[PDB]
Amino acid sequence: LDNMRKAGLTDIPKMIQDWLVDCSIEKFPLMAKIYSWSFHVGFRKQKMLDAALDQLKTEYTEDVDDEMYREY
Amino acid sequence: KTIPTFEPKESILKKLEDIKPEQVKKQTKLFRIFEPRQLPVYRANGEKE
Repeated sequence: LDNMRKAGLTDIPKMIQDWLVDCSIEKFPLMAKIYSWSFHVGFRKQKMLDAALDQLKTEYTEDVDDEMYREY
Repeated sequence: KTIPTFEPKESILKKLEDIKPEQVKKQTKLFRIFEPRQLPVYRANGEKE
């Protein structure tokens, strides 16, 4: 709820912090409404190069527990 | 990039249909563990003969 305040929006975490003092299922249809309105901002389309090269970048390590892999 | 090598402990398993019979052993030379060698000899004085 501080990552949502640096992004500029201030009327959404006031709704959540007014629900955290309740923690009740009667007002949870409001919290499911906030989560569902988030996906209506549009798709996150980006370039084909920056979507692969940020996905196909990973850090492997030879110090992994090999005792757990021979059971896996 | 560097993929870490992972060799699991295994061995090959054959069915009973293809197990090769024991290839028979016949020897080519004799079993030798001793060999004659040329050595100098010294008499009772110590002088070389």
